[PDB]
Amino acid sequence: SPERSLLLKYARTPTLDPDTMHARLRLSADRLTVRCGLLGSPVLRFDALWQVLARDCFATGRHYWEVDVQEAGAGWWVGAAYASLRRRGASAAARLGCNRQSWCLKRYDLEYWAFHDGQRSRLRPRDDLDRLGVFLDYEAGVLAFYDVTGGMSHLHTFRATFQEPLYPALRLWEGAISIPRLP
Repeated sequence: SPERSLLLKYARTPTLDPDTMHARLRLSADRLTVRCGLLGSPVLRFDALWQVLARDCFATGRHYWEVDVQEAGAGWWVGAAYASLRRRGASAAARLGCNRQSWCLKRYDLEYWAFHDGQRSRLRPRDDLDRLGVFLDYEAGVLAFYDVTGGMSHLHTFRATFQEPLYPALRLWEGAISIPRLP
């Protein structure tokens, strides 16, 4: 894929931050796979939503990472958020994509959605997404998502002026999400 090769010129492999992740979640030893444990159970740590943030954030320039939702079952949220995203409670200020501070794509059962700050946008991908590609252009204010499987097909592009650095960000309903290692 020349387009995938083009994206991969900015490849990132964002390790996840275990200090942030909800107590019900578990992180693999390489900090690249997050999964729901059987058993649930703190200041930085999400109180009530099954969310986790990456360790590293992005303040400038272009970046590309991928997110693999093939073991993630019927529900997931994949996106990016400022560090200012609230961690306590399940209010909109804490939920990924429900506020000024974060953007995400979400799958609920058969449905796919793009979320940002009261803006909502339904997606109609051809087949269930297995692999997502997230392309961030900080200067251009562009946060683009691709169906990696299925030919780098474009899913949705957010446009904003980013005020703070962005962290790759997830929310789990079930199963596992992994960050693939990129070139």
